Parts: sequence; structure tokens; C-alpha cells
Amino acid sequence: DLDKLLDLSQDELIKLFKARQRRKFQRGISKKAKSLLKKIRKSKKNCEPGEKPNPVPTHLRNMTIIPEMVGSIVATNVEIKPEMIGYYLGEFSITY
Amino acid sequence: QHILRILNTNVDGKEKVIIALTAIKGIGKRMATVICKQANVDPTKRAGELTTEEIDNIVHIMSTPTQFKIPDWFLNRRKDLKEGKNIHVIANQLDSYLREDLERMKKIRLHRGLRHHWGLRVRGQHTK
Amino acid sequence: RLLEPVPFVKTNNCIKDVDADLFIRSYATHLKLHNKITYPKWCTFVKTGKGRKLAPLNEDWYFIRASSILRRLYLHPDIGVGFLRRQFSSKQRRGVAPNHTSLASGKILRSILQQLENLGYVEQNPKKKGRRLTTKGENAINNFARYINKKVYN
Amino acid sequence: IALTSKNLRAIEKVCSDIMKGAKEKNLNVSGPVRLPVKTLRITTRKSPCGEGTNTWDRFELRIYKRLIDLYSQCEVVTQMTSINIDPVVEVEVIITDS
Amino acid sequence: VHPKKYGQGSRQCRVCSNKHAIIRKYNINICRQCFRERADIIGFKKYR
Amino acid sequence: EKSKLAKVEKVLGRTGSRGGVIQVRAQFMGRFLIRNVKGPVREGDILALLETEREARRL
Amino acid sequence: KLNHAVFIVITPSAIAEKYKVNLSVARAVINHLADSQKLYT
Amino acid sequence: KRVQTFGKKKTAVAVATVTNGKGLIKLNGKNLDLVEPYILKTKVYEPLWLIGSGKLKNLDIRIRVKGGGQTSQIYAIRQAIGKGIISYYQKYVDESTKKELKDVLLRYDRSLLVGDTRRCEPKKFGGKGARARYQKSY
Amino acid sequence: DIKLFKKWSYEEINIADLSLVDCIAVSQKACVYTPHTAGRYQKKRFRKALCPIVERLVNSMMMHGRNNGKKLKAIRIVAYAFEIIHLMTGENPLQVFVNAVQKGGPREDSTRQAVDVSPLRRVNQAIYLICTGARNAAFRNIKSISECLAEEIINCANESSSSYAIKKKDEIERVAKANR
RNA sequence: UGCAUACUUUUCCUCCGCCGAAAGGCGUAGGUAAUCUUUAUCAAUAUAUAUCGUGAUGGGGAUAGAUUAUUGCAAUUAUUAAUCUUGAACGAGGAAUGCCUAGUAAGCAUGAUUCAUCAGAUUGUGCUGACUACGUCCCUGCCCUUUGUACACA
RNA sequence: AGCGGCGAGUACACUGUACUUGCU
Repeated sequence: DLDKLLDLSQDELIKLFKARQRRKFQRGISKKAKSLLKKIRKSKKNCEPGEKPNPVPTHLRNMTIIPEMVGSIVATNVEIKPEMIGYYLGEFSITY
Repeated sequence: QHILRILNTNVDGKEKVIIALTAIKGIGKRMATVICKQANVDPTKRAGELTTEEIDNIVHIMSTPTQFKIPDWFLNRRKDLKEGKNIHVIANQLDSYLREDLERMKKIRLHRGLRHHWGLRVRGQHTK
Repeated sequence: RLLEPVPFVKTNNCIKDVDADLFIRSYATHLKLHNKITYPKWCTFVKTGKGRKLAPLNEDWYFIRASSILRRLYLHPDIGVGFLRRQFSSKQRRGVAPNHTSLASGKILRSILQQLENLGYVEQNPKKKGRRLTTKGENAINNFARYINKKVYN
Repeated sequence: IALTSKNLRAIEKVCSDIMKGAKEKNLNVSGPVRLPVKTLRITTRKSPCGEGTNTWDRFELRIYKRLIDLYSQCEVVTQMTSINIDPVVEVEVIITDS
Repeated sequence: VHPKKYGQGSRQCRVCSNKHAIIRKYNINICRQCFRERADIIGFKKYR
Repeated sequence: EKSKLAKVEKVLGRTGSRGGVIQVRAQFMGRFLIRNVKGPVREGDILALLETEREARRL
Repeated sequence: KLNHAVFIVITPSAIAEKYKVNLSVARAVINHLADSQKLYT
Repeated sequence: KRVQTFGKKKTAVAVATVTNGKGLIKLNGKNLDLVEPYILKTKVYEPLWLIGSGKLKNLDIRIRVKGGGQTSQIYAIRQAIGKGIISYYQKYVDESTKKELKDVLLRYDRSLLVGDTRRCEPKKFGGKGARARYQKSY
Repeated sequence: DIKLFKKWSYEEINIADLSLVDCIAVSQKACVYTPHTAGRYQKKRFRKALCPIVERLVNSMMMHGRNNGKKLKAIRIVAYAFEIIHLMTGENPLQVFVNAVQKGGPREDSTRQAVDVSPLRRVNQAIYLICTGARNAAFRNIKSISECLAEEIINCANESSSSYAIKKKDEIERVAKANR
């Protein structure tokens, strides 16, 4: 199911994705998102699989999500799922 | 002759055949237009002499037109990202897939999800 | 009804002395009879232009357009695709937004131009970059126009 | 030899100079080319604050350009033009042969 | 800093040094506020 | 019903609540007749009369 | 609410009023009899 | 031999030239019948019946049109051909018939020889309309 | 010599009301092959009447909501209506229109007290009732506009009760007679 | 791929020939400009002929879903956008209220402004050229004279 | 930018025309 998405490369990833994320990924990912990626990978590899990993500090609203980014939440508690991937996050002050 | 009742209302006898198969569904006049083209019905005729053979031809056409030249872009609901592919899905049952798409976006419960849930438009009616 | 008393001497030496409206339909009928060009199959599933938002609803629109582009080719001998798109451009209703003019789809015109080049009625050259008619096609259309003129004359 | 300016009297006196000089030097010269005037405009709003009736004004700069051609020495022509020219006018040069 | 070669951040009014109401007609690149009074000496003479 | 001829020998004045009436002397045969007319009337116009000895009011 | 059909001066309006038909079917009947608007024959 | 006249009615502009020939009157590359509006074909025919097809049988009048709306170029060509026939009568064919020709032209209409000065005025301030400004609410 | 649409030089014209003929001013000066005479029309007061009655008619069927400016379609619609009037009634439709204008316009109105109606104003106001009647007849009633004007023109020429112009003229004259 | 270093100009409109329905993309003509876009012509109202033939209809497009591409490092509060599906009110509008006298009303478009991208905004331009006065003070708003004031921040 | 004139025509008229090339 999601194992294929986990193993496939960036070309098949963008092909499965819509044109918006294709354009975004082709234009670039930026060192901020790269550092966030490596930090979240370290946090997930260090965290116990039996508990949900913590959110990310220095919050920002403009990175996409990858099924390899799973387990992430936002410091707004919707756990990321494969059917939420092509949206970014948002989740800011919209309080009623 | 006139007044033919099928899965959807087709009381269209005197009105044209093309407008009849647009009114049954595909009211955007393109699914119905291409279905008429594939089934080879002359628009010059009316809907009062539609035959059951042509109706069966119409159902043969709309049953997965993917094998037909109807392209993926012209196919309604092109991707609907998942493990598979979908198609234009006619009328009453067609409503079921937008129902379950609404369910998927509800369980997604993102900003646009709650905007649709609480009773707001996607872009905002702007009551400012 | 379509004929009127003309108080001046005509010329009838080419297509420019005959009406377009009947020329397009007559030469589309001639094209259908002679099977000079294909339909083709691929073009009949798409609207002519973005602003049209509906099918041509005539089934002979390709042939009706081909003769019109031939007429335009003679009217001024430099034809590109931008000029054809602008000429066959149409108004577009953007829903709640005001009506705005938009061009027609250029792929059908590109295909028509390629088919006309295959037929050899039109040729491409660096000088006079726009499409222009060959001498053979010019004299053939002259004789055809005179035939149509005489047919509608007597 | 073409000229460009913003004030028409300047180009008028400059042209009046070159025809008389050409007739003095008895050399073949084209007639005075009276180019269409090209006008530059912009519209802005008065009332720097946002209060009051909205009032706008337009501006207009028509630029005078004229052409001429002469068969004469590039040095004598530039010397005479520099003698009888003003900094407001800007002049370029091109020669003919027949 | 994070400078960009586009938008209001790329360039500003030369005399008033503000980011608001800057015209780009004919590369005037000046704000209308001071352009109103500098128009006459620039040459922008009003006729209508 | 019926209408009768009338010779506009001269114009008199533009009166009325909104200045929408014109005093004009008419003529069928009673030579001297006073009428009120709506609409543009020039010198030498023929008008239609409904009553014989019904006179207007001169201001 | 239209009620006319095709089952049973040549101007389309007059024919439509005479035979209680729509303008399209009236024009079709006009073609059938003879064999948008134009000058009368 | 060759006479040339001009035409300006409304925004459109036209050029006429009357030369000896056999009655070849051509508008650009087309004929006057191919304009499409028979309503304006009547307008171009109006001068012709006022002069004479027999007298036109030996004159060729070329016409060019560049710009303006349909009514503009029909009126422009009407007045241009009027001026062309008047001038070419004054020059070449005869002068005795020219006085009667111009008398007929003026006693029929003055718009044939000279057009109107009416043209679009500059759009004013205030609102979308030229002589009207935006709706205001108290 | 000069014929309307190459057909009618109208060599015969009724005496009418001895004033509306001069008001309409149909003559060799006003003779025209086709409608849409774009001459000056707001120069003087008598200039309004100097316009041909046919041009007055073709210049006023245009107004109904969204169809402003559309004048050539009005010309074609009145041409088709004129042909329809000829085919339905053998007499000359130009004389039909002349009878319509001479027996359609109200003659005495009331403002404050009743007043007369000028010959010129009577002609334009008659045209105006023809306009409103035709607009109502075309206002979502199946039948085409040319047939609408044909019916209304023939009705007001024959003073028929099916003529909105005649009905409103009668209403206005009744009010005027009641007032004065 | 990233940093440093040298080479032309890529940094505007674009014509064209091609890929893609299109959006959009590739490589080049031309132009610092009456010279190339484009101007012997860039829009629309029309126009001539077909279908519909006044039935909330096929009118009408509020509404949401699926996407392909560009703009922008970044579009999620789906900028913009081609396509498909979706199908609200609306039978011409109470009391009131705005605008207007000839190329003007009105309709139809379209140029430019800010603009990396986004006009439903504003400011020019043109086409289609109208019905009606050619005056009046009835309202309203001003102006003048006389008049009465115990008002003068009137 | 235009009016032309002629240098060669593409098809028809007949005892120039629509479209192409260059100069004055």
C-alpha cells in the first residue's frame, strides 16, 4: 500500500503527485526544508515506535510532506496521513 | 413514441435527442455530446424515436469509455489520487463518489474541510 | 435573392471578385466530394476554441474552415498561426466576470496548415515568412473561382 | 541628419538654418521631412491625502523629430550645426550618395 | 537580509524613499506625491 | 371623434406648471380663437381643435 | 408550456399559428410544401 | 488621364482615383457589391443614379479603405466618389454637364459632397460615461 | 424616379390632416432607398419634423432594455414587417403607415385642464405608442417582431381595437375630454 | 548537485515553425521603435446562414469536487489558469434614490495604471448613433431685493 | 507613408484587372 510510495524515487513521487508539488519539487526544496527533514528523521529514529513523535520547533507553514515524513505533528494535532500529503500543513490561528 | 422512462427521467419526447441525453445526465453537454458521437446518432433527429438498441449502445459507451478515444483529460475526475484510476460516472450512483470524496475530506479535516463543514465557501462569501 | 443587380463592370479574374460566404460552402462541398483531406478523427472530440465552450454542431466544420483559411491566404499572402487564431478568436463568458475576447485553439489550425502543405496548395519560404499560395494552386483557384462565378452567373 | 527636441521653435530655427546653408553651398538636399508628432502622457491624482473628491490631471509632452539628407562633408556639416545649435536640440547625422 | 529583484522591495521612490504609490510609466521610478510638484520642472506640462 | 383645422398665426407665450403649455391663436373659420397646445409649434402650423367656442385663459 | 407537435401565406409565424405548431416544425413543413428569416418568395 | 481625390467621413478615410477606362470601379481588391450590407449598397448606388451609368461607362474609379466602422467607410467612400466624379468632370469629360451634375447633387443632399464634423469627444472625468459621473449615495 | 427599396416612388399620397403631411415631409429631398439616414437631427426645431416618417419609425423600435444601439437589425425588422404588410394586405404599406400616423396620434391631452397637441409632437408620440405597443407584443409572446409591427401598424391604420396605439390615444382623449 | 572563478547576454513586446485541445513549452526574424509585435489592421456590439422556437428551458451561472501549466524560493487562505463534473436565485424588481440633451444616453468592447502573478477598480480610445424637449420655477439647491428678528459658535 | 510610371509575369478579357520583383 504505502510501501511502494516509501521505496519509489522522486520522479515517480512527483508523477504520482499533482502538478503543484511537481513544480515545487522541480524548482527546489531549500536547505531549511532539508535540515527539517534530517532533524525529523533523527527524531523519528530515536523516538520509541509505540508513541507519537513530538512536533517541530521554529514553526513555519510552507513545507510539503512525504510519506517518509510520517509520524509528524505540529506545535493543531492532526497526524499526517498519506491522503493529506499534497497540501502542506497550514494549521494556524483560525480560532472561532 | 414519446415519453420514455429510464433510470433517470427522460420524458423528453418532443425536445431534441441531444438535449435529451444531456438532460438525463452530463448536463455540461460534453459527456452527452461525445456519447452521442460514439453511439452515432444524428442530431437532426429528435428524442421521440430513440430505440432500446441505441440505449444499449449508450450504456456500452458509458461503461468505461477508457478503451474509447475519450482521453484522460476529458475523463471527469481524472486522478483522484489513490492506487487506481476513476472515470466519469453518470448520475445517481455518480453522486455516491462525491459523497465519499466529501467523507474523505471530512476525515482529512483540514482548513477547507472545516470551512465546508461549518457552512462556508472555499474562497469565502466575503461578508466583510 | 442572393444575387443583386450590379451597376458597374466586374472582373471575375480570381477569387477576390467572388463572395466569400458561398465560396467557403461550395469549396467545402468540393473538398468532401474529392476527399482531398482527412476529417481527421482526432479533432472532432474538442471544441474549436476555449471561449466557444461548445461543439461546432455541424460535422463539416473542418472542411468549412479549410476553405476560409485558403481565402485568407489569398486575401493577404502572409499567413502565420497567430493571425489565424486572432481572426477566428471569439468572445468568452467567464461566468460572473465580464465577457472577454480569447483566441481559438491553434492546434486545429496547425493541422489544417500541415494538411494544406501536404496537398501542395501552400508553400513555406524564409522570405515572405507567412504562408503563401504556390503558382499551381493560384491558377487552379483562379479557374475554380471562375467556374463558380459562371455557375452562379448563368 | 535628424533632429529631436521638445520645443518647436528650436527645431524651426534649426531647420531654417540648414535649408539656407544648403542653398548657400548649392548641394543636393532632400525636402524638409515633417514627421508625425509623438506625444507622451501620464495621468495622476491630486490630493495627496485620501480625503475629498477624487481629482486627476494629465500631462502632455509632444516630441518634435524631423529628417533631412545632404551630400556634403561630414566635418563641415557638424561644424556648422555645432555653430548654430543649442543644447536643448539633439541631432544625429546620416549621409547620402545620390 | 533577503533582497529580491522583483516587486516593491526591488525598488522604491527616489526622493521620498517610500514603498507606496510608485509609478513605473516610462521608468519615472518616482512617487506621485513629489512627482506632482516636480512634474513642471521635469517637463510634464498639463494641457488637459 | 372629430378634429378641426387651426392656423397658428403667432405664438403668444410658454406657460403652465412646468412651462409645458403654449398659448396660440387658432383658426377654423372662428378667426379669433385661443388655444393651449403641447409640443413644439413653429410659425405656420396647422392644429386640431376639439370644441368650437371653448376658450382658454390668457395670462 | 409547449403543447404543439408535428403530427397532423407560407411565412413561418402564419403557418405556426394556422397549424398550432412550433416554429421549427413549421419550417420543416414549409420545406416539405415548397419542395434565419429571409425575403418572402 | 488620372485625377485623385480624398475622403474623410466619420473616423474612416478613403482615397479615390478617376481614370479613363470601361467602368471598372473597384473597392480595394473586391467589388462594391461584395460589401455584404445591401443597405449600404443602396447608399453607394445613390450617387450613381444621380450622375449616370452611361457617363460612368468610360471611367474607372479605384477606391481604397483603411480604418473606421462600417457606416464610417460607407459614408467616406460615398463622399470620396462624389468628389472624384466632380473633379474629373471639371477636368476631363465636360464642363457643361458638370454644373447640372453638381446642381442635382446639392438639390438631392449636401452630405454627398462634404461629410459631417461629428466625432467622439474626449472622455470626461467623473465616471464611466462621458457626460455622466458615478452614482452617489447620501 | 427614386424608389423606396427600388420599389416605391410613392407617386400618390393622401391629403391626410393637412398638417401631418408637412410634418412627415416625405419628398424627393427625403426620398431614400433604405433607412438609416445619419444626417444631423438636433439642429433646429423644424429639423425634428424634417426627418422622414419612415426614418422616425426605424429609429425608435430599438429601445427595449438591452438592445440599445442595434439599428441595422431594427432596419431589417421593419423591412420584413413592411413585406409582411404587403403580403397580408395588397395595398401599399407606405400608405398604410401614413394612415397609421394620421389616425394614431393623440390630439388633445391634459397636464394640470386640457391642451392641444402640436402636429410634430403628435407624430412623434404616435410613433412612440407604436413603439411601446410593438415592444409589448414582442415581450415574450412567441410571435416575431416583424409580425408584431405588421399587426400593430395595420390595426392602427384601420383603427382596430387590437391596436395599443389607438387604445392609448382613445384613453388619453377620454381623460382630456373628462378634464376639459 | 553546491561554493569560487572567466566568457555572450537571458533579464520587453514578440512574429514564426514546431510539442501540448488548451493552459503552457522549445529555437530563432524584428524592433530602444510611423521600421518588429502591428496597424493594407489587434476587440466587440453586428453581420449572412443553420439549431433551438420563450417550456426556470438548452436560458442563467451562485455552488463544490477532480486536474493539468505557468507566475512567484515560497499560491495552504485550492493566486491565476485550459478541461470535465456540479445547476442557487432570477418572469425585470416596495418605499425611496441616482444620471442625462447629440457622436452625448445606453450597449458593446478595448488601451493604460499599480503588476513577478492577479481588474469585477480607476483613467483614456473606438464601434453601434436613440425617444423627447429647445422650456419652467413645482420640488430641491443656490443667488438678488425687500422685510422681521430677543440669532452672531449665527 | 503615399500617388504614380515601367522591368518580368501568375489567369481572364481584348482592337486592364486580383496577386508577385526593382528603381525613379
